[PDB]
Amino acid sequence: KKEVCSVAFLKAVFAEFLATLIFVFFGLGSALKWPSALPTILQIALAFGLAIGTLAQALGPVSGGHINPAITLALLVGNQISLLRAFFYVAAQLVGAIAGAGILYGVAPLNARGNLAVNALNNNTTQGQAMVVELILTFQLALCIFASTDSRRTEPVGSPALSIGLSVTLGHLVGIYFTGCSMNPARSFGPAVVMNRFSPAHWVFWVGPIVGAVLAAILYFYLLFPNSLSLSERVAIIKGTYEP
Amino acid sequence: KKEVCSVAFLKAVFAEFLATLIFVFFGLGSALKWPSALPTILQIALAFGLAIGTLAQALGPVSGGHINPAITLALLVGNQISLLRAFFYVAAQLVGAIAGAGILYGVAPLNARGNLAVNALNNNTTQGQAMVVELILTFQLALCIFASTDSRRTEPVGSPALSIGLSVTLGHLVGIYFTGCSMNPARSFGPAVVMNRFSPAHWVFWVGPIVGAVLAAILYFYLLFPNSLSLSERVAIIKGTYEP
Amino acid sequence: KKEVCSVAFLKAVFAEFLATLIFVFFGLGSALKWPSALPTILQIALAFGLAIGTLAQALGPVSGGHINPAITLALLVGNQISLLRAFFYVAAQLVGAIAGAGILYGVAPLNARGNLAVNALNNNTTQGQAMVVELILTFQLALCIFASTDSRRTEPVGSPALSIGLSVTLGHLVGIYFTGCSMNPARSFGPAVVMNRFSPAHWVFWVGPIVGAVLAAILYFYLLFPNSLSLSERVAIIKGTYEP
Amino acid sequence: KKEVCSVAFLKAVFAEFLATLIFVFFGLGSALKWPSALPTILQIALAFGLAIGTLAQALGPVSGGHINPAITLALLVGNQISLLRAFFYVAAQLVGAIAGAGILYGVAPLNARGNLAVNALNNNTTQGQAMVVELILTFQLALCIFASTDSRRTEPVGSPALSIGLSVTLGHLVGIYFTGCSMNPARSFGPAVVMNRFSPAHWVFWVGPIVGAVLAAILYFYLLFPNSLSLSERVAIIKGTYEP
Repeated sequence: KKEVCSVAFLKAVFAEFLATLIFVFFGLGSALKWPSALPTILQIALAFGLAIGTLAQALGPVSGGHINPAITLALLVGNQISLLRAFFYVAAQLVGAIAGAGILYGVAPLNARGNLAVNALNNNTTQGQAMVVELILTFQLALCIFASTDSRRTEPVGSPALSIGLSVTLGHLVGIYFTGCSMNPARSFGPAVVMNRFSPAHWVFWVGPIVGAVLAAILYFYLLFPNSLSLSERVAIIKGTYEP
Repeated sequence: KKEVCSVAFLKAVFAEFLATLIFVFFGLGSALKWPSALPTILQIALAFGLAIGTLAQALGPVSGGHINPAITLALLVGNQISLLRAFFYVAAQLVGAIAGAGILYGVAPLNARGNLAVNALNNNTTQGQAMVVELILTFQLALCIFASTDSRRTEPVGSPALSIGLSVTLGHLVGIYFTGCSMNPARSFGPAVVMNRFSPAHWVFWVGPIVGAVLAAILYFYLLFPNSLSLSERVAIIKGTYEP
Repeated sequence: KKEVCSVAFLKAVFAEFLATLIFVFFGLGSALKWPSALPTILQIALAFGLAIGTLAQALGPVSGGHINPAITLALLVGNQISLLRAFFYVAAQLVGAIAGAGILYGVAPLNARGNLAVNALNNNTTQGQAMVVELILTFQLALCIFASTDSRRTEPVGSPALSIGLSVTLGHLVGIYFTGCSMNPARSFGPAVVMNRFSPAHWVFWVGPIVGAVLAAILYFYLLFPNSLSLSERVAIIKGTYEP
Repeated sequence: KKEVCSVAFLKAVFAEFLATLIFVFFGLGSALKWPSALPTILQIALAFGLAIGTLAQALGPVSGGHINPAITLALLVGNQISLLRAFFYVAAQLVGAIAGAGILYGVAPLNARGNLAVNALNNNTTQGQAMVVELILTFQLALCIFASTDSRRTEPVGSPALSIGLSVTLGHLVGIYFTGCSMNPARSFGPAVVMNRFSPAHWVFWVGPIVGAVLAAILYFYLLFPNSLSLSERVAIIKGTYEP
C-alpha cells in the first residue's frame, strides 16, 4: 500500500541506519592503535567480518541487511530493489556511518583515537592498483551475498550471515595491506566526515567497491542466474509497484 | 503444572547454574597472564565466544541458555519470561559465576593467578565512556540473541549458538580495550567476589550491560517484531500462568 | 544380522582407526616447535578443533565419529552403544593414534620434532589440579557432543561437526597451559608410545578425560534427557541385540 | 543435448576459471612478505580456507565448485563426472591460476612481491617426505568434500561451504611448514608460470595432491558408500550421456 509510506519501509530504513552505526563503531574501534596492545591483521579482519555476520543475522530480516552503499547500488542495477529503497538505504547508511564514527570519537581515549581508523592508501602502491584491488574484494563479497540470499537456491545454504561475514574477513586479510580495506563507501565516508579528513585518493573507496559490486550483480542476476520478468515488471520493480 | 514446582523448572535453574560456572571458568582461565605465553586479544575473545557458543548448543535446550543476568532481565522486560524464572535464573547465574571463578582459583598456578581476570577500566577510559561502550556491546549481543531464537523467524537461521557465540567474540574484540569486556554482570561479579576485589567502576559492569540488553529488548519485542497479546495474557506471562 | 559380523561394523571400526590417525597427525603436527614460526596458542587450538570438525563431517556418518576413548566409554555408560562396539572402537582409536604419531615422526624434521608434542604437566601444577582441569575440559566437550547428535533435538542444531570442533578448540584455549590439553586418552597415548616417553602424570590423561566424559553422559542421558526403557532392553543394547 | 554444447556447461567452465582466479589472487596475496606486518601462519591459513568457503558458497551451484585439478580428477576416478568435464575444468583451473597470479603481480608493490608465494620445499624436508604430507593434506580435504556434497546424506550437513573451507585452513596449519602447502596443483602452477620459476620439487605439488584425492575418492565412492550402477551406466557417466 505505497512502498515508501509503509511501516515496513520505515523499519527497514531505520535498520539500515542502525546496522551501519553499529558496524562502523565496531569496525573502527577494533582497528585503533591501542597502546595496550596493537591490533593484528587477523584481529581486525575478524572484527569487521563478525560485525557484518552478527548484524546480518540480527537486522537482516528487517531490511535485507545491506549495510553498504555499493551492495545496495548493485541490487538496484540487478533489478532487485526500487530506486527509492536504494536512495533511502544509501542515505541511512551514510548517516549511520557518521553517527557510528562520531560515537566512537566520543568514547575512545586520546592515545587510541589517532586518525579514527580512516582508509589510507599504501604509498608503496598506486591509485589504479588499489582500485583494482577494491574492485576484486567487493566483487567476491557481492557474489557471496547474492548467492546466499537467492530464494531459488537448492544447494544447502548453511548460514548466510556467517558466510557473508567471513567473506568480509577474507577481503580484509588482503585489502588491509592496500587501502586499509574499504569494500564499503560508508565505512570510508563516516570517519572521514567526523575527522574532517579526505585523502586525495578517497575516490578509490567509492569507485572500486561500487564497480566491483555492480559487476558481480550483472554477472549473477543477468548472465549466470537470470530471472523471468517482462519489461513492464522490471519497470514496476524500479518504481516499487511490482506484485509478485 | 505450577511453574516453580515442575521438574523442568528445576533442570532449567541447574543448567543456568552449570552454564555460568563453566563459562566463567573458561573465560577467566583463558585470560590470565600465563607466563609461558601471554594470551592475545583475539585468543581471549574467541575463548569467551566459543564458551558461550558451546554452552548455548549444549544447555540451551534445557533453560534457554541465558548464562547472563543482563539477558535474563531483558527477556523479562520484553515480556518473554516470568518474574520468578528471572529471579531464580539471576540467582543461579551469580552463584554459578562464583563457583567457576572459585574452581579456577583452586587449580591455577600462583604465577598465573594474578587478579583472576576481573574486569578493569583502561587507565585513560572514564566511567562515563566505559558505560556507553558496555551498553553498545551488550546491545548488539542481546539483539543477535533475540533474532536468533525467535520462533517466528522465516529467514534461514544457520547456527544460532555459533552466531551468538561469535557475537560475544565481537564484543571482546573492542570491549577488552575499554573494560576488559563485561557484557555480563555475572562475569564481572564472580571473580570480584572470589578475589574480594571491587574497583570503584564496578557499577559500570552492572548498569552498562543491563541497560544495553533492556534497550535491545524494547526495540526487538515492542518496536520491530511485536506480539500484541491481551493485557491479561501479558500479566499471565509475568506471573507464570500463561498458556499458548 | 549380528553386530560384529556386519559390513557396517567393519567400516565403522576402520573409520575410527582412520579418523584418529588423521586427527593425531594434524593435532601434533601443528604443535611442534617449528623454529621458523613457533605455533601460537590459538593456532594450535584451532588446528585440533578444525581437525575434529572436519573428521566428524567426513567420517561421523560411518561410525558416529568418536575418535576418543573417553567419548566411547561415556556412550557405553550412557547406554547408547554395545560393549563390543566400545571395545573395538577404543582398540582402533589407540592403534590409530600410534599410526598418526608414527607417521608424523616419519615426515617431521628434527629441528621441529622435539618431544612429538606429548602431553606434559606444567611444573607449577600438581597432578590433582590437572585432574580437575582435564575432567572439566572433557566434560563440556562430551556434553556438546551428546546434545548435537541427539535425534530427539527440536532446537536448530546448525552444524554438529563445527560446534563439536570448536568445543575442542575451546578446551585447548585453557587446557594447553595446564597439561598441553588432552581431553583424549588416545591423543596422549599415541605420541607416548612412539617416543617411548611416559611421564609420571600419564594416568591423569586417562582418568581426567574418562571421568569427565562419563559424568557428562550420566547427567545428559540419565538426569536431563533420559529414555525410559525396560531392564531387558538396556541389557540388549549392551549385548548388541537391541532392535528399536 | 550433448554435454559440452549446453549453456549450463559453458557457465560451469567459466565459473571454475573465475573461482580459481579469485582463489589464487586472495591466497597468494595474503601470503606475501608484507614488511609492515608479516602475515602469520594462522593469518595465511584462514585467508586460503575462507577463500574456498566463500567461492564454494558463491560459485559452487554453477559448476560443483572444484577450484582444484586434484579434486576434479578424483571425481572422475570416482565415476562422478564425465571425461570432457574433467578436461575443461582442469584447463580452466590452470588458466585461472595463471590469471590470478598475473593480476596480483600487477598490483603488488615491489617490497612485498618476493617470489609471489610460490610453493617451496623446506630445506630440512626430503621430496618423499613432502610427498606423503601433501597426500595426507589433500586426502582429508577430498574426503570432507565428498561427504559434504553427497546428496544421499541424512546426517545434518550444516554448512558444506564452510566445512570444506575450514578443511583447507586445517591443511595449511600443518602444510605451510613443509611445502608452503599446495593441496592444489593449480595453486602451485599459477605463480610458477608467472614468475617463470619451477622448483626441483614441483612434481610433488602435482603427484602428492592428486594421489591423496584419488585415494580418498576410491575409499569414499567404492569402499564406504558405493552406488551399485551397472557397467553401461558407468561408461555413460564417463561419456556424459548418463540419464537419471
